[PDB]
Amino acid sequence: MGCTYTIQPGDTFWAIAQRRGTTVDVIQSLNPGVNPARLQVGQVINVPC
Repeated sequence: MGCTYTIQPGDTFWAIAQRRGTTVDVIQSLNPGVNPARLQVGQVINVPC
């Protein structure tokens, strides 16, 4: 099912968006139940492929 990514130390939706070639609003839409200010290292999120 699409692609997944594990939150690493220092990650933010902005930084993840930039690596994946997208925007924060798309990362949020793929992870609608995730608070971007409450990430934990080791959490698994959905990302574009």
